[PDB]
Amino acid sequence: MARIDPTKKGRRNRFKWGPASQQILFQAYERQKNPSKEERETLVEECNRAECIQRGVSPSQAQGLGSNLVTEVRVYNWFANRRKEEAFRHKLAMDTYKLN
Repeated sequence: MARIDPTKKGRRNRFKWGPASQQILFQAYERQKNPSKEERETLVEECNRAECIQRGVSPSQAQGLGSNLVTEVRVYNWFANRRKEEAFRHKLAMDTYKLN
């Protein structure tokens, strides 16, 4: 009984970002720090491109990644990590370790 059922989302295991993908995330940070539109929408594409290459998946089906599909909510998540990585510690101010 009880069962494991999805909460919402967070750090899914099957999902990875990826090496090139880290570069992608950083080179979003290069441009824009308040994720407005094109930026992010771009970012998902940019990323999907970089991810599909790791699998030799067709560009016109880069989302075929499937298992590790960089959907919007993932990118939304990472920026919403970064600003929370502030917000937590920004409120506590005694919690440099144990995840700011």
